[PDB]
Amino acid sequence: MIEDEMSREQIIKDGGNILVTAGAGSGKTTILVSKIEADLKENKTHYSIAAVTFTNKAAKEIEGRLGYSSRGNFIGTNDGFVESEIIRPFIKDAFGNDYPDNFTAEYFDNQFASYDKGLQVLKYQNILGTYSNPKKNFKFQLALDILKKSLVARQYIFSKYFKIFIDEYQDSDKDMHNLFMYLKDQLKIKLFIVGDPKQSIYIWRGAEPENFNGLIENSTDFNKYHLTSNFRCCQDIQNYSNLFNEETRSLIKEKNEVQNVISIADDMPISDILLKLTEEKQVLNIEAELVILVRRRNQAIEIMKELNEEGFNFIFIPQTPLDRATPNATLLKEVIKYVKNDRYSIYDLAAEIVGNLSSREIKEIQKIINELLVPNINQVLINQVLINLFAKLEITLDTREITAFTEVMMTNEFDIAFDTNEYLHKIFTVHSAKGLEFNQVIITASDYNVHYNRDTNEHYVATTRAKDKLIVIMDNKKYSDYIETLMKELKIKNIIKSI
Amino acid sequence: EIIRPFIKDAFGNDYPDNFTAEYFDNQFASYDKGLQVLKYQNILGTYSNPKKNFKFQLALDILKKSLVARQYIFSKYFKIFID
Amino acid sequence: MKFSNITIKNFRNFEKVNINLDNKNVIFGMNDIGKTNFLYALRFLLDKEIRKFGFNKSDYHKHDTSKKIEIILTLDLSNYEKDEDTKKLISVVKGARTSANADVFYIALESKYDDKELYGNIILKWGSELDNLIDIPGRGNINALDNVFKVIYINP
Amino acid sequence: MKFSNITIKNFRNFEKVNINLDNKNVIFGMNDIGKTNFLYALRFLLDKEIRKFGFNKSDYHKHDTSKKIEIILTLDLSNYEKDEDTKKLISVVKGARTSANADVFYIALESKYDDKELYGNIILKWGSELDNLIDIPGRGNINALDNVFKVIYINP
Repeated sequence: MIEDEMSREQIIKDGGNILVTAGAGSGKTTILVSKIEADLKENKTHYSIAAVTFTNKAAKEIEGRLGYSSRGNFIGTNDGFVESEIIRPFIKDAFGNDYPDNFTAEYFDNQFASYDKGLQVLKYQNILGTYSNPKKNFKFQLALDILKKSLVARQYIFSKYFKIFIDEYQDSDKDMHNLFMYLKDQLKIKLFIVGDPKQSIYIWRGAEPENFNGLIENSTDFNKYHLTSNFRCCQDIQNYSNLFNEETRSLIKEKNEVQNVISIADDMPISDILLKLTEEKQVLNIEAELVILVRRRNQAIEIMKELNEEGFNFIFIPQTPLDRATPNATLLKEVIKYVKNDRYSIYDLAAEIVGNLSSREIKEIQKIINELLVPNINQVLINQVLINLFAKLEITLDTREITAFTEVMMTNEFDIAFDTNEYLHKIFTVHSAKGLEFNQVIITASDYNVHYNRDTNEHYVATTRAKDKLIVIMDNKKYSDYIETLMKELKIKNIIKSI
Repeated sequence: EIIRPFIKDAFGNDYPDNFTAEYFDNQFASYDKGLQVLKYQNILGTYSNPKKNFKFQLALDILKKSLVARQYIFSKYFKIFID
Repeated sequence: MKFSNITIKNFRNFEKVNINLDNKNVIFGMNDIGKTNFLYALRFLLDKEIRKFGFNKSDYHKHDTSKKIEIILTLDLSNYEKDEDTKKLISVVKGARTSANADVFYIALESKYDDKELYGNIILKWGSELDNLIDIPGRGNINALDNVFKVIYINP
Repeated sequence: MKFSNITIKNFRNFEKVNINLDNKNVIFGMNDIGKTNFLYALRFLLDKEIRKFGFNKSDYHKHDTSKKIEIILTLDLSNYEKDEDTKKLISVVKGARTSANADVFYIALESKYDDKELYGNIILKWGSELDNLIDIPGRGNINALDNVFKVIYINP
């Protein structure tokens, strides 16, 4: 039940304009496709919807969770939405016939900074580019001018689209905001705005955080909700998401028995704790993702050779220098995965660069990074990454980050292999388990943590990864005694069931 | 028949398939700046001097540079009638 | 909202016939071939299952084979702000219109014989102007007019 | 000049079958449904009169309907300067090739169910690369592959 289910029940059954202030990650795509599926299920008319993001990887993820439809829905980025729905069909009507239809969007060499010379370029040499200042949008201004100037654009964009789904409004240009409340106010289109407020914004350099901070305090005509994506899936596991160390201890409900926790004998080894739970108890599954989040890397590698003598061959990726908090991890990880694997496609690298929709020009950067395929380990990485970041924009996000990227391929391999294919039985530490979710989390008692009254946030964020099953053992008698003391401190008699 | 189907093959992928033939504003008068215009701002026009043809020079360069343009223009057309 | 007229410029027995239309049209008369050819012209314009077979030699007048078959249908498109099927057409037509002719829409069908493969190809165009009609876009076996219209043929 | 292989990735009883081909192919065996479905897959790829009807629910494996039907045929295109049908393909394919892959050509068919109109649309693509295949252009009821090929089906 609790906040996840009641927020889901409220948000799904709404019909008005919705504003969702969520947290960091935790499946915004899940609530987005659930609301999209509910809205498409309840509607039997001819109208369609438009889902809007920045990266088209999220677009193919959204249509993968959605499936197939021929109703006419638009899934993609806002650049493609403005290009194919407002600019291209009505540029010949809004600004006379002498303005041209068939045109190419290219924002890699253009740095002009006026509207007049911009539509002079669009009339004479028919190239649509970008503004010089990062906090502008020539395309959205042109779309707003087309919508205010052309009747048939208003008729089409009112007669086709029913709801518009905006994501990542925390980093959004003010021209996008102007076009979106113009679509909301006059043309009477419903809006589903999701996002998070402030908390270390990145992506699409030039963010204007006061946009999303403009419709939290002063806005009135918006049904507002907090985070609806759960911290943990299922129901019984969420109890320890409310544990923390203080205050939220009061917010947790009482239960006489929790079915999602299994406690076992501590005398025997885990390598057949797994064999007892999978075979004799039929609790765990080898074919499901089976991950122990632990720390103290020397005993982790000890567990590794113990498990290779067991036979299932657990794999370890440690904390890379790339794994530190940086605004540019997500693209250079794709660059290194395309370079050092051998067969990764260039469109998989193309799927993350800012606004994408880049045709005919992927070879300009694949030539540069194909020049990066020479090993040449001494000094060529600096200038080829320099001309790459001149090519791909988001400049001067480097110096420390170029060294963090350098230390990955130093010695030609950081860990001899990397996350190349899909394999099971992975192990992550607390420095790198954030972001990627695990089906079964089998922490193995969080060795010597609870009775010390410290190391508690580490096993808490270890338990944040679990979906359906998590196991906590009393590995020590004083560990069980401190568990009993802590559950006296909760004023709750049972939070853990031992079989 | 020569420029549009094979521009992306004869002069690399960075050259555009899409272009518009406009010869009322263009008066640039070199080959180098001409294909700079055709690559960057993707307009094919005319020369400044009247006794020149940028389009036919580009067609000759595309035909001499691309194999498949020669295969297509040999395997389709049999006779050419000039008036 | 409301149909305006149909011009049949070549068919099995039509030379050049301009019939004003409306909603709820009732045809009658003496010859049954002309009435069933009127209904077959409407089916060739609007039904996908009949249009996919194309035309034969016998679908031209006098089997003359050298004349282009043209069938044009006009709509009113004017009664907006209260009507639902207006939006049903506008949402699929997209940018095939002009703001000067906000009303009046045209859907047209053209055909010319091949005389070598013995096949008459059917090409569909639409637009808000009498000339400069553009082709109806479509991916595979279907186009946008199949998404617009649904034709039910009732015969005992 | 010479066929290379056909990969059927979904059909009535084909899961993922990669059959090497040539000119003068002879198929035989015990079950007749698989052989007649091989011939029907070739007819769906190359014959216009069978492709125009589209796919039904029964043309997918296990009637599962959620899987894309893919049929790809590969050619050699290498034996030039002496062959006539090579020119017959290059004259119509036009600018769908690359000079790096002067040899080897791909013709592919894709299909995906609609689940609302109960109709499986058939979309044809071709190109000299395994990815970035472009759609075959066509005006009305025909496309360029109908101008290339002529299929004769002989059944007593």
